[PDB]
Amino acid sequence: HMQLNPESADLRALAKHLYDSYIKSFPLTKAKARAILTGKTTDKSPFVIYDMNSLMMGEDKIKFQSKEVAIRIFQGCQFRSVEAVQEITEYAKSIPGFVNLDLNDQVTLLKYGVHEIIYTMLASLMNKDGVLISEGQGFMTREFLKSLRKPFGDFMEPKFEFAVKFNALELDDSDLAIFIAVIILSGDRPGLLNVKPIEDIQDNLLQALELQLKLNHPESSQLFAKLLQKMTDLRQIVTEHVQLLQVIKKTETHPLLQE
Amino acid sequence: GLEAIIRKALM
Ligand SMILES: O=C(NCc1ccccc1)c1cc(Cl)cc(C(=O)Nc2ccccc2)c1
Repeated sequence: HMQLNPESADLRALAKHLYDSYIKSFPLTKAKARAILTGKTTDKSPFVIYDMNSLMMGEDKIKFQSKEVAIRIFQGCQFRSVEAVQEITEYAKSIPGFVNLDLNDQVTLLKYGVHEIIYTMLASLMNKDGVLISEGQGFMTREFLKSLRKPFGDFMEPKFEFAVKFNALELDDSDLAIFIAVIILSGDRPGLLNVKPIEDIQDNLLQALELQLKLNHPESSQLFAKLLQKMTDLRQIVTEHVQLLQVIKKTETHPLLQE
Repeated sequence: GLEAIIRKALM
C-alpha cells in the first residue's frame, strides 16, 4: 500500500521542481493550450487557416522566401523546432544530475530525445481539428496541412495520429514535465560513454513519474505502463519522421545555424 | 547542425 513518508515527499518535491522548470522553459503550457482550443480563455482568439485563402490572409496577419505555400509552411515548422530544441535543452539543465553528466553524454541524450519531446509538446497544441502555431496566434487545420502537395501533405499526419491517442490519456503539465525528463534520461541512446549514471537519474524520474500518475489519475491504475508504451511508440515514430526529413532534403531546395 | 544548437544552448 502507499504511505506519505520522507521518500514519497522527496519524489513530490522533485515533481514540483520539474513542473516549475517546465513552466519556465516552455512559454505555451498544455493548460494554456487547452484554454485556447476550448474557448475557455479571455486571451486573443487565434486566426484559423482552413484553406489557401485563409492561409494568404494568415501570413499577412500572424506576424511570425519560397513562392510555394507548402515550402513556406514547412520552413516555419523547422524554424519552430530549432526554438523547441533550445527550450528542451534549457529544461534538461534543470533536471537534478543532468549538468553533472559528461557534456558529450548531455549532447547525445538531447540529440536523440528532442524529436520525441517535440511530438509530445505538439500533442499539447492539437485537437481533432488542427494545431496551434505561432505561440497560439494561429490555428492550422489537420485537413488543410493534409491537402499540401507531396511530400509536405503527409509531414504532420503521424503527429496528429500520435496526438489523438496521446491526448485521450488526459495528461496535464505536472505529468508531462516528469514524462519528458524520463525520455531525456534514456540510457540506451547510441554512443553514450557512461550509461549507469543516466539510468540512476532515470530510475529516480521513473519513481517520481509513477507516484505523479497514481496521485493525479485515479481513473487508470496502469497509466504508468501505458506512458512507457508511448515512449516505445515514439522511437519508431521518430524513425519514420527522420526518414521523411531526408526524402524532402534530397528532393526539395535558420539564422542561428548561419551565425 | 542539431549538435551545434544543443552545445551552444548547453553553455
Ligand atoms: O508557423 C508555421 N509555419 C510558417 C507559416 C505558417 C502559415 C503560413 C505560412 C508560413 C508552422 C507550421 C506548422 Cl505545420 C507547425 C508549426 C509549429 O509550431 N511546429 C512546432 C514544432 C515544434 C514544437 C512545437 C510546434 C509552425
